[PDB]
Amino acid sequence: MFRNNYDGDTVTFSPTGRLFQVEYALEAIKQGSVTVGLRSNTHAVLVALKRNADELSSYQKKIIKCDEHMGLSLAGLAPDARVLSNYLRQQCNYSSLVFNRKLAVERAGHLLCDKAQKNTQSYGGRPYGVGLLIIGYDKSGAHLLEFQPSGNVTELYGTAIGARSQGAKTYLERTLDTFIKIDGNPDELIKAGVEAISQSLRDESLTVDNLSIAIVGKDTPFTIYDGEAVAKYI
Amino acid sequence: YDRALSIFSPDGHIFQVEYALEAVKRGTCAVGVKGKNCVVLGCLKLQDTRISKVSKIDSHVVLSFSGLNADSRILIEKARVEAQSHRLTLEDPVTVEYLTRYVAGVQQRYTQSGGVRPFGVSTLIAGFDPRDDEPKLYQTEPSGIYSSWSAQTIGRNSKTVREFLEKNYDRKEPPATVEECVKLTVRSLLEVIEITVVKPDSDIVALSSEEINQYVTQIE
Amino acid sequence: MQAIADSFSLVKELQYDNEQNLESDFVTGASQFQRLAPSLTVPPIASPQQFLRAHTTTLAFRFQGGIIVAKVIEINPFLLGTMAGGAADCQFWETWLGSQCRLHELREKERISVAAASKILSNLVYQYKGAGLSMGTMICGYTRKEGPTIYYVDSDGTRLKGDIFCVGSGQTFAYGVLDSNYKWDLSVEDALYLGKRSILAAANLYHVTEDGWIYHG
Amino acid sequence: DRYSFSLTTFSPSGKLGQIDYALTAVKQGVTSLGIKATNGVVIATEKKSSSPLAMSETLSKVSLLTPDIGAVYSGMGPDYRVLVDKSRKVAHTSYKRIYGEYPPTKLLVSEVAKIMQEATQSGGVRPFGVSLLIAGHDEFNGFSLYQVDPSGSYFPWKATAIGKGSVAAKTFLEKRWNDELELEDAIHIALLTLKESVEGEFNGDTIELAIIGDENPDLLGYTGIPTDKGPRFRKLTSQEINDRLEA
Amino acid sequence: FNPYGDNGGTILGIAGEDFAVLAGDTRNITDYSINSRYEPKVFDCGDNIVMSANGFAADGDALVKRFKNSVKWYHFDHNDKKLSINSAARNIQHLLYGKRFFPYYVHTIIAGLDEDGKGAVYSFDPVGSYEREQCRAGGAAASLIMPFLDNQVNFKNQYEPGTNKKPLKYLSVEEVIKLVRDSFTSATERHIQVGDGLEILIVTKDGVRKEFYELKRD
Amino acid sequence: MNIVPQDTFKSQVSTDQDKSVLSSAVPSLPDTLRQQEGGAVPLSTQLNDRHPLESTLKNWETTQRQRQMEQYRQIFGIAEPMKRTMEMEIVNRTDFNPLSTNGSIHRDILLNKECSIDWEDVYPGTMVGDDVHSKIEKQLGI
Amino acid sequence: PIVTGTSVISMKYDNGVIIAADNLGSYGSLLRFNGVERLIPVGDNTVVGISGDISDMQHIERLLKDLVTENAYLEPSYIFEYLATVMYQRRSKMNPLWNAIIVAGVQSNGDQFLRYVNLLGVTYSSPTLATGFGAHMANPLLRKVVDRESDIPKTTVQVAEEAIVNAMRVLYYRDARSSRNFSLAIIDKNTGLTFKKNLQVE
Amino acid sequence: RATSPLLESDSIEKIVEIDRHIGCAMSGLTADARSMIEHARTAAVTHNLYYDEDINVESLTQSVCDLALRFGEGRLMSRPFGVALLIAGHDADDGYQLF
Amino acid sequence: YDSRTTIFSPEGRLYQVEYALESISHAGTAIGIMASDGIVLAAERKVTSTLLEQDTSTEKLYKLNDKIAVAVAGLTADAEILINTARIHAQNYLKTYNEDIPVEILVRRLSDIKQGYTQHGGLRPFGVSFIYAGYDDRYGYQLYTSNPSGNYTGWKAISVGANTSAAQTLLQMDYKDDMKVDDAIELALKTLSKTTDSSALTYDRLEFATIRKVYQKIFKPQEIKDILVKTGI
Amino acid sequence: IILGIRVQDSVILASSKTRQLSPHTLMSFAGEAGDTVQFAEYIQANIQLYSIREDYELSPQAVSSFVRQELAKSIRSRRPYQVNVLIGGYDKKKNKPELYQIDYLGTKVELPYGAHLLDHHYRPDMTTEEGLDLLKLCVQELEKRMVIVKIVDKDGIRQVDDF
Repeated sequence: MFRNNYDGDTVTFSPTGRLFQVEYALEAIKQGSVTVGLRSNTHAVLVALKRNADELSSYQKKIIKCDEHMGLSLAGLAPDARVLSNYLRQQCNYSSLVFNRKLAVERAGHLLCDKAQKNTQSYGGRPYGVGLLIIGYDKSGAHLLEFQPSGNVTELYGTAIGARSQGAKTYLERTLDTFIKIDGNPDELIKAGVEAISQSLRDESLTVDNLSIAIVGKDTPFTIYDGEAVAKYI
Repeated sequence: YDRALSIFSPDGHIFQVEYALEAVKRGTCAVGVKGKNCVVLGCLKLQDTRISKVSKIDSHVVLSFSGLNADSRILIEKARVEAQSHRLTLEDPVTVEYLTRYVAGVQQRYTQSGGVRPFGVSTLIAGFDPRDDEPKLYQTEPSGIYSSWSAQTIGRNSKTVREFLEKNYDRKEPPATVEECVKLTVRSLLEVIEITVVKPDSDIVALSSEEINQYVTQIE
Repeated sequence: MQAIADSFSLVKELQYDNEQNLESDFVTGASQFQRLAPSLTVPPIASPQQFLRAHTTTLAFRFQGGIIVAKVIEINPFLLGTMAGGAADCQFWETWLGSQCRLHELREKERISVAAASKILSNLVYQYKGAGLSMGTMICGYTRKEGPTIYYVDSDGTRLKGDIFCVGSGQTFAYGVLDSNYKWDLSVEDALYLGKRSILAAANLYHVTEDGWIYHG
Repeated sequence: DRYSFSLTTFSPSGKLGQIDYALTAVKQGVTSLGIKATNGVVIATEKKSSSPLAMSETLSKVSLLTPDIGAVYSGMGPDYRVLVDKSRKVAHTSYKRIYGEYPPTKLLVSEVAKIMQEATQSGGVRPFGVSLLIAGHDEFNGFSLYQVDPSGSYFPWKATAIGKGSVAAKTFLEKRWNDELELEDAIHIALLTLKESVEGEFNGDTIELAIIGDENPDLLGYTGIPTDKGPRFRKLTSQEINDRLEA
Repeated sequence: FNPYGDNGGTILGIAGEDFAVLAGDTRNITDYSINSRYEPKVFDCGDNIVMSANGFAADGDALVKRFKNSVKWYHFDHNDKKLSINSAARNIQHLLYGKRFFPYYVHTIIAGLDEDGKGAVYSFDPVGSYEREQCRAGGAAASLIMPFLDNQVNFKNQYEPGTNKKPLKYLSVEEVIKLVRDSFTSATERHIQVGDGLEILIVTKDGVRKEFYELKRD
Repeated sequence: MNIVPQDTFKSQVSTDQDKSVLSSAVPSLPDTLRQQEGGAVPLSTQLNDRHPLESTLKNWETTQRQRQMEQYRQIFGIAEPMKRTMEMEIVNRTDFNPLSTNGSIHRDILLNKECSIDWEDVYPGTMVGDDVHSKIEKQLGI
Repeated sequence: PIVTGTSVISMKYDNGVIIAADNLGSYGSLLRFNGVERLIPVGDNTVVGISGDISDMQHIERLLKDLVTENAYLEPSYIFEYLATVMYQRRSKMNPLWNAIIVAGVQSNGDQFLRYVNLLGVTYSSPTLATGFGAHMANPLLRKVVDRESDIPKTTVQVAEEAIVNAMRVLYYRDARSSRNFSLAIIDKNTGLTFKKNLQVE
Repeated sequence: RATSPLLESDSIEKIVEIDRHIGCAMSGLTADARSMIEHARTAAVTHNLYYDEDINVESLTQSVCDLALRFGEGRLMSRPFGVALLIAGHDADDGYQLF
Repeated sequence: YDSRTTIFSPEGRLYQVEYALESISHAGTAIGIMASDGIVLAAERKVTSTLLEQDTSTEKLYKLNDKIAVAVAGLTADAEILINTARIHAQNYLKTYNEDIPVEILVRRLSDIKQGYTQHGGLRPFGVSFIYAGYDDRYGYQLYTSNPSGNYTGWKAISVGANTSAAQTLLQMDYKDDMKVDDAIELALKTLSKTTDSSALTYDRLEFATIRKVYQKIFKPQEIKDILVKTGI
Repeated sequence: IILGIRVQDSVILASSKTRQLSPHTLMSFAGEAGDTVQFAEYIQANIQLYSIREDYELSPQAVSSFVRQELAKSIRSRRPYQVNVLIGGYDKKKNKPELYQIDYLGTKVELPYGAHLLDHHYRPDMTTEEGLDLLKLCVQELEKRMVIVKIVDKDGIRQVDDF
């Protein structure tokens, strides 16, 4: 009821301090499909259940690549995912051109945090309504960042985002003790990720078309496995 | 959902453009008829007659209108400026399709911001391409839609005059003589006179207020 | 506000604040390869022209069958351009012209008039008139309405039409030998013969038709 | 955000609401009045103060626009102050800097009216909540007195009054005005009108009065250019005003 | 202030059948002073493209860095599609002519394979005229490099002995490499700027190979 | 932190650099009729041998303003220049008036030019494109 | 260029790099300002030596302190790449920094780093680098100690240091703008950065 | 679709060429379709000019959708387009494909 | 729907412009009459009082040029903004072509100016309608009016302001196009005398002008009084 | 070369080009290539725009004033290009010919004849036949010292093959 009055913009607080308009953008992630990410100390893995609009249609590209060291996973609004991915990749590039240094994953995440915060406070725009998982490998080792479109970034061993991510995240919470030690045997980390994303499934099963995987590590630049390359892990 | 151009209706309508079409529906009626060799356009006591609603945009292309007169006059001025700008930048006179496309673009441009009113005018553009003799007739709408027509009517009585033309025109036996086009035009108007005849090679005549066609059609 | 604030919030020295610089160096995407009318760098000085300064025979005539022209840039399957002056400037601006023509034909759904194309060319060359762009493209084509059409275009922005154009080192010999024979009512192979004779007097053939230009070797 | 909607708009009656409300703000303001004589103009007003601790010598309600032109107002003092600043600036920029001479009163009034009108079109600002009485002399138009309203309309007046007392003052002026007044007669009539219009203490420190008259070379501040003209605007001192009140 | 200089050194593109060779000396010069004896003058740009912007060294570095970045963007946009040598040439043309009134004071050559796998060499004017070419020398000793090779890979102005033209031959990649070697040896023998070493990039359908050969240090 | 305007010459030139005045027929060349400059004859290449002062006098006030904002950033921090600029943009963006040439009365107060004259005040200095509609389209970006 | 710095000389050695500069700014022929330190250590692993306009020197030194202050939120190679980019963009702005700069240091992998850059953005590596008059007089002497990159592992720190001091002596003998006082820095992969101020030719 | 029999069906133009191997059929608010088609044509010709290579149909439709983004952050437009485009073409990369 | 001038109502009508039109129904009547040998302009000074300087209140009739004058009804501030814009336009035209501006070109420019303020949302319509009297050697004597909507029309005789319907009916009955200027003056005075809400058409309540012969005269109140008593009012 | 003669009935113009500004107004010009023709065609487009907007021919005096103003405005921004213009028109309102010359600085003067001898020949009362004879004489003396021909008339503009 009274929420209807105080929810018209990102610029009105309610009498309870809620800032509903940001909450609605955080709910916009729950409309996204599930994706899982996890890392060991030497390798980082992303797993995503793609979707297609109709049986006549191809599956949408849910994972991307900033550079040969870091990559990204999307859930939520496609236009905002496009914006943020272009932004993260234009920062990765400018960093390389001007300094010839791989942009630190943590720095890239902080840059996303900053970009996302602006839309939460000016009247005219809107919050990005999209969650991102960032993985990379640099001097500091393997990284996994979860980005929320409120402008919050956390470095995690594993997480899930999307409609039923709670299942996969509960599974990971039971098993983090196991996957973080998986060093130099990335195949077992990928299979652990596919297991984690085998929870939170509903009326569906993982298939070479609907499932996508990527990996990066000390010995392994960011590579995406999709289609027949995923059959090794299903 | 009515009070901005930016707002889609839940059923996908932009009501603020339909209200500009309703604004067109109130403007004084304009009629246009293509022949095979010509296009015909037609539509207080103390008025000073010496100081027509049919406006030449270039020697080969003509624009009539219906709706708000001042909006029409602004859009006519812009069309004239574009015609001369094309004739300067490129040696060829404007295509009639190029002119109507420009006019519809201008009308669309005044639809692309909630801070500006769209032109509440529909235009009837008639003429011939340079070095060509296919008669072309077009309508533009407040949305910046445009369409090619064999005959059309806009404004206050466009419904009945169009329903008349839909039966007295024949798509495969069109009027094949200037007098036949003028006859059909006057007949359509007499359902509710001024007539302009445009001919190839930049020949245009306001038809002298010849009542002969009126008397003949009243005899018929 | 925040945008204003961030204007007051290392990139100044290498000038990667400048948007057009970011584009030129392909920081802000490939946008430099996404613009018509390519942007040209000018030296940031009070006298750019001073800093810049401090850095064949061909023939055409109109006839019954079309035009024969005798380095002829294929602007389009219906337009030919005699590269003349600076080869870099010719290659670049004729490729740009061909793209403008393609856009015109797409939008208007007609083959561009040779008059229109030559006017576009002369206008652009004029706009850069006085800064490089040594240029002498003779523009040749056929259009259903226009028929056979010839326009010369110059670095100085001259534009001129005529039934015969003779250009290059033997231009006066070619012109003299042609005028001794030229006619409107030439037969096709007769016009080819007269053309070859007039080039030989000045020592490629291209035949220009409603269905496009043809190369006769 | 590229546009701001017009804050002043016509009502279905055809009346521009913000203009009516600015004229109401004028009606709410303290009385001021002016009177053309044959040989001058008077402008006068009450120095209403929020406290007796305020320095009345800083309540400059009457202000010089040119040596020959002065203004007074009723309503929002800050708006009057900004309008005075702008009118002085425009008197210099538009006219003195072009023609080498001060504008005639008619044209400075027209410039003030133009400035006030444009606040009625803008979608960023309200209109000014003041009306100004502008009195001045011109070499050709002679002495003149104009009333400028929040709309930016102006009319020439023989005498007028604005603010709370406006109607009763205008009736007293209409009965007492005549085409033969001398400047001392106009000053006396002005003082009697304000005595009838003022509320509470009526003294030379609760009033101020300025005149447009003959040149005052003792106010010119230099000597020896005999064609050069002393200011015709002159504010009366509260001493002189009290010496008038003892009449 | 003069915004240009001459850094000397030389480059040489040779197009084979299934290969292309791009060679350059590694000496860097200013005036009569040797700045360094080993700057890599020729660069692998990826996509089996090799490049060198000979001339003013700084503008060459700028142009090759802009090109490599443009290739990165080409890959991003077109999902790692191999940039074709003709598309690379058109890119470098637009990079060059964008400087039309403040040009990169460099002559640049790219070598690669076309979509047929045929050896390709392109050379570009500092204002971006370009041609497909079978061989091209560049830099100060280009006039020394080229005529010998035009006499040894081509047989121009040669005739069959007493039969007053001898036919041209296809050459193996190592044989043209050996001819580049000998040519640069002769040029360092006679031209003071031709560097202390010769670095050769060999483009093949298997990828690019780098070879380096020492030359006289004086 | 500049006294004399430094950055005062265009680094890049294109036929399309001038927007809002482009040919509709060929969106790569100027519209010389709408320019009303006396033809194409004011070709952009003729922007040469400019008066040495002009490139500094046009943008003197802009440079003074930028120095002032810089000084406020150095001494008062990012808040003060932000506030000043936001106020100024609010004034500029809300004052639309296609008929008046005169500067806004509040703009002068913000600039502290209430009691200042300059030659731009004294000397404030067409068949196509002068109309109110051209100003509307410029201001809204139609 | 009003106040100018004389010359920087440097060489790499088996475990590191040595760089030296004559600590003097000349006002034309007037040796106006002494004690103008022209070697700028930029963290533990690199020293940027700058020559030419001392005012432009102090502007590049503050650009470098700005670089370090931002990184605190470096390899020698990164500092060089930034410097070279600034230099070249200033050149293309037609507003050069009238300086020649050598970025000396050791990469975190232990590779010696030496690059020259000048107001033009011309860049090159070598076993030995010198700027200005040092490029003509000092470079011949250092190139006698390390002529080629195979000589690097043969060249001890003691010999490289004695060579640098000898080259500074020769510069003092034969460069009219040289001071007798100079500063020398040793950047060693094992012992780190040693920065010997106010050495004298003797 | 025809509002009336007097409308010339030969000028409705619901299918347009974008490039020699790429076409597009419109539906919806035709003015927005015109704007998208003009953008797509400009993109295609520019890609030809700069890369000597006809645009990949996927890259074309990517550019078209990048335009449709610009009702929000890349703002240009008061509202999203009221038009869907159905882009069909052929390229040497992926052959016949429909978007 | 009426809150701002840029919004069409569902009926397709611009209430804000109809309200700007209705604003003129409260301005004192102005009237203009074109004769065979000149044009008459007259207007009621509805804002009147004995303390107003009638002798210097030129307040409804303004000359924009030689051979052109305007009569104003509505907001005098907007009126004088438009009058000064039109004066500047006429002088720019004379400066460019060295010929006096045609009357219709000036009317068109002013009507386009008035129209534009109805089309941008940060502007209101001008609450003013002009009658234009002038002469040019193309159309000779010609007379126009224009509305807040920025449409205009040519008229032989026209009335604007409060009682325009009555005045226009009296014109339609009494006007004949072969009358002389001296006849049109009396027809104007009759019309205003029968139209005014005043008890009597006292000379101070009138402003009067004529364009004839080419010369234009704005009457001082003395000759206004004489023309009145000559007419018999 | 350009030449013009004002006659009792017509204006006669000659040149070794020209643009028709209106049915009763003709422009001829000489000067630098490109600059001169770009100017002449901008002028032509402006006069055509005016004629369309008003449905009325601009008089020859107003046309020559417009060309003067546009030439001065053209020079203000750039180096003066060498151009000279003859404008020959029949004033249908005054019912007489008028000829104007405009120099490269925008100096405009009404002339009985001009070019870019005849004082021994020219008479204001000449007919267009006498004018064409005087033109022939002038061209004969020009060829002794080392054309297209137009007439402007009540009936508009005329080509003359008797060059």
